[PDB]
Amino acid sequence: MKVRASVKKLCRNCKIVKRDGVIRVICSAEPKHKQRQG
Amino acid sequence: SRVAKAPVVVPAGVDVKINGQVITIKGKNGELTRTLNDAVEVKHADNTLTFGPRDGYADGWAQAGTARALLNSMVIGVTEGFTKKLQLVGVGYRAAVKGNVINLSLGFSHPVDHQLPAGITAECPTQTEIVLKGADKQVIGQVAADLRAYRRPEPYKGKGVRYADEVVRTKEAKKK
Amino acid sequence: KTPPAAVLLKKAAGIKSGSGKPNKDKVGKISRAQLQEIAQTKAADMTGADIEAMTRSIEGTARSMGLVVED
RNA sequence: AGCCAGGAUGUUGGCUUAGAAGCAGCCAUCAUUUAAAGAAAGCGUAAUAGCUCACUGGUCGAGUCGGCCUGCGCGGAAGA
Repeated sequence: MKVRASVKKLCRNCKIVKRDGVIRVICSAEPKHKQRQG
Repeated sequence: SRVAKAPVVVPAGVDVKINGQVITIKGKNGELTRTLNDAVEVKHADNTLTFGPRDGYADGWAQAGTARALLNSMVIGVTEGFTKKLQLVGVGYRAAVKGNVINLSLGFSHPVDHQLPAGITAECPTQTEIVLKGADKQVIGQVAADLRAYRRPEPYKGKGVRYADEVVRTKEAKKK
Repeated sequence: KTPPAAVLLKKAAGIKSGSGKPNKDKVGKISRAQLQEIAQTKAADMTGADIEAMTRSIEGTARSMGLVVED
């Protein structure tokens, strides 16, 4: 798990959210699906 | 936001009074309440309401729908309240909450013994369910969620308090 | 009793599967006479005695199997 | 967008293992009822249940959306 500059693939259960202008990857069923950059 | 224009329709036991600044609320479950309209513009036609911006400001929707969502909860809060089930199913768990005090057996060094903020009342008529009484949707949720931080459910056993809906994503140990 | 038209076609055609590996495995061909032995499997559920009609469902079954209607 | 009824049928298409339960190889990609639902994308477990497309339809009802360029900011960003 890292902040990972590129967002490129998701699942339909992954919400994705924008905070302080930056995108974050987040999913209720997949604790590995975490990114903090974009 | 079409919901900010949706009528709300004030229910029984509630009374609303309106001005060009500040909205005034009375209700049989709440207390005399006023809200300042420092960023929003609100109208009330005897039993039905509408919200918007007081000057544009780009797109106009930034605060008015939030101020409306708050009002559309408040007019229920001040007459009948919100759902009041916070439940236990784990072994050796016991509810003993009373008045402003949270007493709870959850597998820790102390029975919580927490004193709560203002505007909130707690009871447990059964040892398996906590019942929260209040007219504010924010405090009734925030106290149950701040209580969620006391022994957070563990990744492979998932035991703790639930809001009458099971959500914990509890793991299974490696395969096998 | 008699089996379904599909396996009764595999008993008449040079097929061993399935069409298999192209240009290595085979399907053969079946004649109008060889079709009309299989069409008898319809002669008590179809109300008309027309042999052409009861063979149309076999020619359709042959396409559903890649089987060749060739003399 | 939300709320909500239907995601059906020929059919266990056929070969096959282990169940096949849409979610397993390879072969057939056609048909029907209708206002309307693919020989259906996908997840889910060893299997299930569950989640979830597709298409039509019920209610409010006026505007709404996804890319491809361009001026300018946003983060990307760690050193004595």
